[PDB]
Amino acid sequence: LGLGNFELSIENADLSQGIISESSDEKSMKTKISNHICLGLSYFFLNDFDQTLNQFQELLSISKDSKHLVVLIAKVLYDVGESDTKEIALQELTEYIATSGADLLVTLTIAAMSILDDKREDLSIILEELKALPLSKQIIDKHKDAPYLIEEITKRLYRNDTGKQVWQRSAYFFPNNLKVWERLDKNIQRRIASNGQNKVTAEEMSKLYCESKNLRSIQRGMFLCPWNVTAVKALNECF
Amino acid sequence: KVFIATANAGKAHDADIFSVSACNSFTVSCSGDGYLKVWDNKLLDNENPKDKSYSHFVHKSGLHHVDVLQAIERDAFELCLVATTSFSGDLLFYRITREDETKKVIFEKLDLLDSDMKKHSFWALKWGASNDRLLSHRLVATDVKGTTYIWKFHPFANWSPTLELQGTVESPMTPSQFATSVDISERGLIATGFNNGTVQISELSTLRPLYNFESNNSNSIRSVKFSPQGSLLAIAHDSNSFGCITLYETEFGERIGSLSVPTEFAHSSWVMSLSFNDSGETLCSAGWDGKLRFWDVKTKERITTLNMHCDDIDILAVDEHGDSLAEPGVFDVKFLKKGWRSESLCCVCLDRSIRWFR
Amino acid sequence: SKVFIATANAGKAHDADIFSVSACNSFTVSCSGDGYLKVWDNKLLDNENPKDKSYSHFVHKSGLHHVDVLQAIERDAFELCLVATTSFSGDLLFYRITREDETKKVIFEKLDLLDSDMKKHSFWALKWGASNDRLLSHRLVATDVKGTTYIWKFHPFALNWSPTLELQGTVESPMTPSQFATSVDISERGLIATGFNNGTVQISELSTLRPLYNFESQHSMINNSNSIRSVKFSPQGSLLAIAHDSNSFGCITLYETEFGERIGSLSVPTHLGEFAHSSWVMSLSFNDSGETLCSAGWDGKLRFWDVKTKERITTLNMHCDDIEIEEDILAVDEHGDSLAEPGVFDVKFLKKGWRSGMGADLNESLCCVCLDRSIRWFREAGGK
Amino acid sequence: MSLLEQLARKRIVSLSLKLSALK
Amino acid sequence: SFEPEEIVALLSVFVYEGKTREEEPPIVTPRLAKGKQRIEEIYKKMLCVFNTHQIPLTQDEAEFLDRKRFAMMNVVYEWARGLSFKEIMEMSPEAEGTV
Repeated sequence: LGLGNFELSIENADLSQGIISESSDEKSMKTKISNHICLGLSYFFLNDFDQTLNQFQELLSISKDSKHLVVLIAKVLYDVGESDTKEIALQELTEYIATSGADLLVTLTIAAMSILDDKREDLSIILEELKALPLSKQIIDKHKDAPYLIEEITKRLYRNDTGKQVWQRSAYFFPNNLKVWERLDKNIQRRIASNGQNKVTAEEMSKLYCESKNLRSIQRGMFLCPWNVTAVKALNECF
Repeated sequence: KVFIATANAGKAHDADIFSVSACNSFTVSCSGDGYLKVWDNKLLDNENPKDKSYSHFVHKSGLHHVDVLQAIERDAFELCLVATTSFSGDLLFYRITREDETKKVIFEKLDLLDSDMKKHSFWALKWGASNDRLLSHRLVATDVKGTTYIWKFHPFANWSPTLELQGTVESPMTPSQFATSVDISERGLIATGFNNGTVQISELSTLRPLYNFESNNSNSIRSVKFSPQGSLLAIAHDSNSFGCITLYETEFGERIGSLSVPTEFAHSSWVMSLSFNDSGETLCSAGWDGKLRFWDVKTKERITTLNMHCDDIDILAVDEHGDSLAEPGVFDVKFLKKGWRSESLCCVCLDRSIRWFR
Repeated sequence: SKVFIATANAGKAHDADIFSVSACNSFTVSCSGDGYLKVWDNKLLDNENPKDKSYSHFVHKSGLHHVDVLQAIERDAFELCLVATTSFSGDLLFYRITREDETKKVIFEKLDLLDSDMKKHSFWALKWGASNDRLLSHRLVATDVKGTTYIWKFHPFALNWSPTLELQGTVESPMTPSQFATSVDISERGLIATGFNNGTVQISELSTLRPLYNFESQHSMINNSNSIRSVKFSPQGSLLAIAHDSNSFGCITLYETEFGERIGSLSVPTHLGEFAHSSWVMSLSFNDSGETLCSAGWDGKLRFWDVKTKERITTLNMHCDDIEIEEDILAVDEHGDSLAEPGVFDVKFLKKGWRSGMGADLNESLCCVCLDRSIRWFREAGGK
Repeated sequence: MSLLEQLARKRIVSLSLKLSALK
Repeated sequence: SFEPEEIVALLSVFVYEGKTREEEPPIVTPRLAKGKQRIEEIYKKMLCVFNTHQIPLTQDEAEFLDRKRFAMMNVVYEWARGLSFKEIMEMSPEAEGTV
């Protein structure tokens, strides 16, 4: 499944499921769950037999209930595209939220689904929800997915309202975050990652060099990552 | 003790308020929308505060820092200068002058930075007044790379202000960290705060560091305030979604203790701002939990605790997960000395409103 | 190699970033992003500014980022010196360096060796392969953006001067789809090594042009980091040093080329894991004996390693205030950013007797180019 | 085909060869 | 719990003769003071052990705690941090050769 051989993955999963089905022990449940995940994902990715994938993921949901598992099942069902599949995904996500409480990942996934489904009432409810997260739920969100979602929801409901205030607040709380300074000032972002305050990759650093729109910096950023498209395109666009 | 509200102006700004400072003549406020407002300290008791508010547009990126310096120069030359910092990283020194024709104000932008000092980016600053120690005023400013700068302000050379750069002090650590808070003292000491959790102390005369103290996860220095008269320093730590305060003694570099309330933590949420009074016995504390806590430095015990979510009037109450039970509150608080309003208490809150206490 | 003493330097030598440096017995060559090519005389006298004995020529408006020089005595008395450069646009240019009889000034002569069909490609890396008893003809190897490696043979004569480049063949990328070929090298024993942006190195035989090995140096394939920046062969041994990224860290791995097995890696404690430099390793260089390796780091340090014991020996720090003439010191860049610890772009070991001057006559030398637009020379203490 | 695989479905060297050849 | 700079600054007590004539400045970090206390306690215990068995001590061993041997900890700590030699000499209580 990791390599991409869906047929062999399905064959081996079927063989493993057949070899041990009536067993009841500690080492059998893990294999059963793994085989169900492999079968469902392998069918969905290439076989296009969405009915078999739906049956296997329904069996998996009957057999277990965990945050990551239900989120993955919901994303697969949403990717299927069927109205019944989307309804089942939303229903089981809400059921998990009711059963186990509130978590940032499930809320973010629900917000993304609503934004992609254009539900105005749900969008407003989530915007009320996302803008009042506790500090524990903001220290964990190191990539500031929540502020991006707030900006996206705000600009899609109030014409062209400026949602930079969440970025300003996040920068006030987290002045040493690489993500927050992207929307405010690229100079500060380039300076902060420049000398080892934060750990930045070669592609990101090359992107920072080219964004200063200067011949010397563009040459530097193209020397760092010659396979970057933006760097070569900017160097061509210079002269 | 007991604090009584005097004035309350609501919806003062459209963007949130990050810092407030005041002088003996007016109270100046800064918000993220780019407008710098001033409130009249001396006003009639029976009149709305909004009636005497003067606004001025500053910058588009947005402001989060402001400090006002007031002094009497040679003869009767009144001096009122204001400095502030925008989210882009610019220092914006402004002069305030009052028009006697109709009690107006003159927002006058002033430029005091050369072409090379204009290429930096600043976060925190604080004016230094002139005490009996030395005649000249001073100014300190932090940086996104951790560096701190110190000018000597010469107001005359007629009215010809200039800035003379005495020197710079770098960050204690390598690789550097973002400098978050800075402070200056009347005895000649400079303190700087960092998001790592490290506080460094230097002195004005020699520009060498003297002391150095140390503390998902978050331990960031929010506030640093020296004592008005004595040898003491208050530090605002961050715990995992909690607030802490720690006392230190100067000239020895030892630790006195920590302020706490029964559940050591001081506030349920983060602690933002600190402020000493004129003599130096009571310490007020602004928190992100929405409550103000006044402390006695001598006995290290809480004196009172204000709740501004409900006007009518303690234990750290947390839920089953470890989160505060109170909604987010105040960004900044301030003390005003005697004879500034008719001690005071300026408070700018998350509700985009400003409140006063006496 | 334990003690290194600075002998000469030249701040603000170029107008833009100096991306590569190369040396020969007579002079040292630098290429920059401003499109110039500078020749620095190696035989300096006492009390002589390096910039006094320097000559510059303009090549391409788009700038240059690779350079290599080939010097040899082709006949009883004939001497040829060739400089090959590649530009940001992807052009391969050749120049013949000669000196005047009276003024002793350097003259630049452009050469045309590539055919029209060969000029349609975009080359990135290049390397001169001199004659080392493996075959009587010099070799040139280059890579392109499509991942292909090209091999040529240079014929100076057709004594009559008539240079000609003859294509031997091409070697394609080992993986489908093709990747970017970032670095290339050629050894004295007749081997070619190519690095790729995914972390894969391929080794092929010079004579028959067929692949031999394909080893993968990635620590983990969770993310698409860890490209190869420099591949270098040991001067005499069967050893190949690889410089590769690791998600904001710099790593060096050693392989042996007889069977292609992993030997080890070089690492030091830095502010855990197995990393050689804090930021990135941009260049590598072996000394004459092949016992010491020098790595140029983006963090602004030159580190020297013992090959046999895989342990660090010494570290050299680079500062913008090391420039002798204080008027040539570049403290801040065009955006006001600090350059107190500038990163190193390239490093090169100079053979004994190549570079003369303040006591450097009987020991090995060293040259490096940094981010402050400066070129610096060092010498190893003692003699040999 | 393998014996173990057949059983599962139902429920659902070099040096020696060279030595002999050389002799 | 110590940092490399703190450990390298603390070990300077074993190499500094301590025969200066100036008042020591306050310590720079609390951990340095804690390590100083620990070293002093260990040395007092060792002196007790030596005097129990009546061993003749040298001049440096007898007056280890009577001299200012901790007066260079700040200088070494600041050198390890990365300060320039001019500032180090400005804040030092000795000459260049001693440092």
